[PDB]
Amino acid sequence: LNLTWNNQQGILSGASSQNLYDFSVQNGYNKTWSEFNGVTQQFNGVSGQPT
Amino acid sequence: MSNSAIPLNVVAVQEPRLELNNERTWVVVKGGQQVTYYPFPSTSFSSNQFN
Repeated sequence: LNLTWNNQQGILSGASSQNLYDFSVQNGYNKTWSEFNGVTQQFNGVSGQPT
Repeated sequence: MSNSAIPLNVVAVQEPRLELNNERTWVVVKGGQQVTYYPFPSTSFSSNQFN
C-alpha cells in the first residue's frame, strides 16, 4: 500500500507487506498475522492427490 | 570623449578575461519544498469529448 497525503506523495511505498500489519496491531488489530496475510496451505496424506 | 560636436560622457569597461575585482555576492537559490506531479484520468471521456 503506497498512499498520498497533503501534497507530498509516496508514503509507506517502501514498507514490508507485513510491516503494514505491525503498525496497525499497534492500534489493536487483534487478528493473528497468519490470518491477515492471509492464505493457507494444507497438504494431504494419501496417494497421490494435490494439496 | 569630449572631442566631438556635442561632448559625450566617459566610461571604461574591463575586458572579459579580467575584472578581476568587482563585488561577488553568494546567492542562495530557494523555492518551496514538495514539488509533486499528479495524473488526473479524465472523468466522462467519450468519442467526441474529453473532460
